Amino acid sequence: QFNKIFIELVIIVDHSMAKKCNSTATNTKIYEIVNSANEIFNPLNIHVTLIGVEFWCDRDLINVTSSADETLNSFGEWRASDLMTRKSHDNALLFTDMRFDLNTLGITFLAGMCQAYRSVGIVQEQGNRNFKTAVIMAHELSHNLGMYHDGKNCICNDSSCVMSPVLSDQPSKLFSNCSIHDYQRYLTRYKPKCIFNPPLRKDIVSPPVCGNEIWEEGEECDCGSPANCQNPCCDAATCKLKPGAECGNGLCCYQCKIKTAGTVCRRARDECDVPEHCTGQSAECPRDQLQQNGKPCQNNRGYCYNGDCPIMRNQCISLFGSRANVAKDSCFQENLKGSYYGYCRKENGRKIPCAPQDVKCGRLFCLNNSPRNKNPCNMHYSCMDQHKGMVDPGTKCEDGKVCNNKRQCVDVNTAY
Amino acid sequence: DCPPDSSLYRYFCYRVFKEHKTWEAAERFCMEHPNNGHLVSIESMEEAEFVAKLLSNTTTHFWIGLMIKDKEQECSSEWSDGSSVSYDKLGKQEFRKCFVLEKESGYRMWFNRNCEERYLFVCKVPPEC
Amino acid sequence: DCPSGWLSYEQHCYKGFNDLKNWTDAEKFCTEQKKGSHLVSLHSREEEKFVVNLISENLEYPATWIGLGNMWKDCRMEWSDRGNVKYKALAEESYCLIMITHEKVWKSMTCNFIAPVVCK
Ligand SMILES: *[C@@H]1O[C@H](CO)[C@@H](O[C@@H]2O[C@H](CO)[C@@H](O[C@@H]3O[C@H](CO[C@@H]4O[C@H](CO)[C@@H](O)[C@H](O)[C@@H]4O)[C@@H](O)[C@H](O)[C@@H]3O)[C@H](O)[C@H]2NC(C)=O)[C@H](O)[C@H]1NC(C)=O
Ligand SMILES: *[C@@H]1O[C@H](CO)[C@@H](O[C@@H]2O[C@H](CO)[C@@H](O)[C@H](O)[C@H]2NC(C)=O)[C@H](O)[C@H]1NC(C)=O
Ligand SMILES: CNC(=O)[C@H](Cc1c[nH]c2ccccc12)NC(=O)[C@@H](CC(=O)NO)CC(C)C
Ligand SMILES: *[C@@H]1O[C@H](CO)[C@@H](O)[C@H](O)[C@H]1NC(C)=O
Ligand SMILES: *[C@@H]1O[C@H](CO)[C@@H](O)[C@H](O)[C@H]1NC(C)=O
Ligand SMILES: [Ca+2]
Ligand SMILES: [Ca+2]
Ligand SMILES: [Ca+2]
Ligand SMILES: [Ca+2]
Ligand SMILES: [Ca+2]
Ligand SMILES: [Zn+2]
Repeated sequence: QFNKIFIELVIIVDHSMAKKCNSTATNTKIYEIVNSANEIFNPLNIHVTLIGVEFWCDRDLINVTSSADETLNSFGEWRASDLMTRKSHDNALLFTDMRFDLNTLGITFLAGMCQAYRSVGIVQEQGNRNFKTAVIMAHELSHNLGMYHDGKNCICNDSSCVMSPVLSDQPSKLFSNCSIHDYQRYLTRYKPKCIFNPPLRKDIVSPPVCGNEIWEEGEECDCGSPANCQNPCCDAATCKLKPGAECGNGLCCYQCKIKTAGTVCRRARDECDVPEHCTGQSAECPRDQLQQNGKPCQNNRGYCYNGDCPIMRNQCISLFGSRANVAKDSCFQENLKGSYYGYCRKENGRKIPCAPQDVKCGRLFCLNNSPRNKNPCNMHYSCMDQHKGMVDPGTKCEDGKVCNNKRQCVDVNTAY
Repeated sequence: DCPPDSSLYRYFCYRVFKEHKTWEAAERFCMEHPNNGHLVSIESMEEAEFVAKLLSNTTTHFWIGLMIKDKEQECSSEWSDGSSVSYDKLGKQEFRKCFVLEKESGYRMWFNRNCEERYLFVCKVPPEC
Repeated sequence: DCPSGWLSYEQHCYKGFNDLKNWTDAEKFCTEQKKGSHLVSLHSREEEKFVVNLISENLEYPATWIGLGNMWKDCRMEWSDRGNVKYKALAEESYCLIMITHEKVWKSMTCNFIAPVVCK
């Protein structure tokens, strides 16, 4: 099986769906879509926990065009510059009515989960066909977890699994042979750190649901469905504690008893993390907090950032292999041209050149030392995935400076 | 790669048009349908060789994308005696502030020409994706 | 007050020649003619119209090189794609300025050209 994974999701309802700005009805539809999504993700131990929902009743904060590719890109850059800065979350989806071209119903970035500019996705709401909408949400979030489309010989019991490149009228709720394997491959490669611990019950906004393997407010515990529950101290049905147990789930629960105060419930993963200890009053480990942003890391090879220590050399390796490294400054000068790949910020899809002081925050250039080469300024670019290839925000661009979430090489002290 | 109708050299694509336009027009035309496009820039001896081979491989003069800055006609030049350029009566149409490549020189020399003249050009566009 | 052959105006000395030669030769020439001499300079229509008549009276050809050469070779440049200009490959050819008597205006001509000189 797979390790329990939790996606702190924030949904955005654009002006289209925000027409009748009146919430209530919408949220009900949303909650049901989400819950439905989790029912689909169950066999993969993936749990999407809705910790937020925003409405664009006033205006559309970004131009939602008919081009799904264009809109996603714009959405991603917004989610990094606006949302992330305001609220903390893992992934973000934009629900719309918009009739995109080519008949597309949803779009996302490949293996983008956890990444600032690419942990986003678009989903066209299918009116009140909630479950058919859930499939789309699932189809995307999976693409975001390294899962590809079902090919020649990928099988499921419905003959039309979630990852089919074509949404059937009665979409399956089952993942494919190929998908399971693609996901497993995603985890051992990208090793996402932002999806291991769930959000405090306090912060989950979705109406509680018993058996969703998600300990929520009002629930005594939750080991999921009676079918696949192995929790000796929780009622697989009524989500109630068995005979003599203080807790059912939580990092501060052992042998079914609340751990004593002062006892560490969550160590520090890396140097950019701060441990958490049990209060002794609850089985739920206190809110996970990371090191102070800016704090040097990797022997001053970078500065902490929301838990990680981004370093240009590594990002080059992610893109071009073990034999790659950062190119010579000379290359980054290509970022002043505001070319199709050399730029910094984007305004209305329009690419804007970097000020000479922010060239180390635009497109990343690497010196892939792999034979057959002839270019000392390698860079990654795809018109369908332009953010990947740009310098990861948080990266150290100069001693005492780091790129913010807006393609600027600002001063660490001022960036945080 | 880009198989629209041009040659590929390190991330960019070079298309060659046979339409006679003025420098202003060419540049303006390079950045429209062939989006982001611009007039060929030549940033290295290697690229220089490339564009030449391209033009040679062709079946006149071509517009390079090089342009002049600073609102001074004479730029930074002064009279041969040393005095600055006080009085200036060089008609505008006498300026030769644009540059072209020509066969005679093997397409590897930058010659001055009136930006208003109409020559052939070569856009340096992005690749299809 | 200027030597023989040379005419005076304001505070300088002028002297026309028919020896047709390219801009550079015309310059190096003027210097060998007299310490501190260079192709004529013009800082006002007044001085200009003076050099004009000097030509009309002494010189046969209705024009002369004035004093500006290699006009657009050492300017501040940049490519239209906002890229920087590190690499240069400017042809050896270059433009120089000449003044025509009649229309009394300035024209650009390849410094290769052979024209009459008017020192100062
Ligand atoms: C303006 O006109 C002048 C002269 O009319 C041009 O200058 C001439 O430029 C050529 C190069 O294109 C020089 O040729 C070189 O000569 C050297 C040998 O040295 C020279 O030899 C000659 C006789 O052979 C002497 O009279 C000279 O004093 C000198 O010693 C040779 O080794 C090279 O291979 C090459 O052939 C030529 O010497 C030079 N003439 C002089 C002396 O001024 C000039 O290009 C032209 N400029 C413009 C504005 O177009
Ligand atoms: C998922 O299962 C299918 C079938 O169970 C696998 O496809 C088989 O691939 C072999 C390749 O030699 C074919 O000969 C079989 O005919 C295929 N099975 C049938 C009848 O569909 C597929 O490889 C599995 N997915 C992966 C790659 O893990
Ligand atoms: C009706 N709209 C759809 O569901 C179209 C259908 C479609 C794609 N190619 C076609 C060729 C012929 C007829 C229909 C289609 N598919 C999509 O939107 C899929 C887009 C995708 O690859 N998302 O990752 C995501 C979706 C599977 C959830
Ligand atoms: C796209 O949206 C932005 C606001 O985010 C707006 O300023 C811009 O004008 C829009 N595009 C056009 C051309 O209307
Ligand atoms: C361009 O040159 C290449 C080889 O350098 C050649 O294969 C090609 O045919 C030339 N272009 C054309 C269409 O003549
Ligand atoms: Ca499970
Ligand atoms: Ca998380
Ligand atoms: Ca629950
Ligand atoms: Ca922590
Ligand atoms: Ca001076
Ligand atoms: Zn898909």
